[PDB]
Amino acid sequence: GTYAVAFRLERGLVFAADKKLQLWRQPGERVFVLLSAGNLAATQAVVSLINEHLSQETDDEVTTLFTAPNMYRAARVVGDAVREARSITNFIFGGQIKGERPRLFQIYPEGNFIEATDDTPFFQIGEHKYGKPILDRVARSDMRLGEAAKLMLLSFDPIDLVIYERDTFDVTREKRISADDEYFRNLSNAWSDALRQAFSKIEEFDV
Amino acid sequence: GTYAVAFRLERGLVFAADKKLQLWRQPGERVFVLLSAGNLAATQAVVSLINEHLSQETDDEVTTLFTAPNMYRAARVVGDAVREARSITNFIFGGQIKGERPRLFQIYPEGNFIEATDDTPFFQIGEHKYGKPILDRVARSDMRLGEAAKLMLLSFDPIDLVIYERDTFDVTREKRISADDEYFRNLSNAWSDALRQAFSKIEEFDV
Ligand code: NA
Ligand code: NA
Repeated sequence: GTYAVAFRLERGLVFAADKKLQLWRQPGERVFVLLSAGNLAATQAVVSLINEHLSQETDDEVTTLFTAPNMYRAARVVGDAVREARSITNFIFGGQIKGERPRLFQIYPEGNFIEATDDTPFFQIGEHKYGKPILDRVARSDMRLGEAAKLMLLSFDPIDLVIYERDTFDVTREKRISADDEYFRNLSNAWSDALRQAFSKIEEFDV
Repeated sequence: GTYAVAFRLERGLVFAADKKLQLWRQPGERVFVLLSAGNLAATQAVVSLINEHLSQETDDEVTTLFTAPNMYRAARVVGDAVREARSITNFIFGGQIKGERPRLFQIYPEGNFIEATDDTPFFQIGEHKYGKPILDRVARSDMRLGEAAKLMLLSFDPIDLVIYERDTFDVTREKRISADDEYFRNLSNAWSDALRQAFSKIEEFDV
């Protein structure tokens, strides 16, 4: 049982999962992040299929993550791996390729996918989609990368956190957040206090 | 797929479910509410077993809802019906019997149960336990019955709502809340606005 979440914003992408977060990169050219909610076998099978084609593909017509000209094509690669791993839950796949905006996708068991938009700028995967009502109401596509990360982190209620900045083509802001992290506890405590105050205000309204 | 929730407070009990809410009453003596999250067959089987003993029991030693001297005994009756309906998800059962405080229970598939306390004053049932993180942070046992109802209603994000006032032994405050209810939409809109403001405040805090 795992939970993972990702946000597409104007300033880039943010990924979080409580391994369940996988990274591919060609410096200055392309970056990809895959989040998994499935069991260990399912995750390893999909990753191994992706890496098999990166490491051993003889046919140059077969698209890999490193030959895909755009993120829609890169998403199809992952979808093929997801569909093909069934012969042995959803995934989240995002990133950026040079000459195109950062893009984010949710991939279903059969390899079909939907893309994140400004209207629906985030995806959740896992058995329980923790804090979906809060994310629906508060998440906005013009948020700073740090804001979005804080909002995502509050929905985890272990945590590997990646912030990807637009047009950098590298993942440097990588972070493991523990349950013993005092910063994360102060944020969570403040959120509880803010929720109680928010409810106290809206108590004004009837039925 | 159903969701139901109930709160035990100083001033009484509140029940809500999106039939999935069942009522028994002897005026001035005892009141009982059962919430179901299961399919229609499972709910009807448990209710029919309860009613069978109320309507046809020949053995006076067999405890029914109307002979139970206290709510712990009443909970065991429901637990017996829940366990026995397996030979054809959790339930929530609460109420009050004369001479005792209002009490609230969560009943598991095998008929065993746990009781609500001031520390843990609510239960949720259903496939997805919507808004559990909000309820955990905001719910308090000293809330007014209307406050608790508003908090519960916001977690539904169809809705049959019962408020039971302590020592009355009747259910008069009964209400069906629609998705087209303009009061409920104003409360939900205000909650969204309050959540965004609450998040804006706590953005101050780092990682
Ligand atoms: Na805005
Ligand atoms: Na209080």
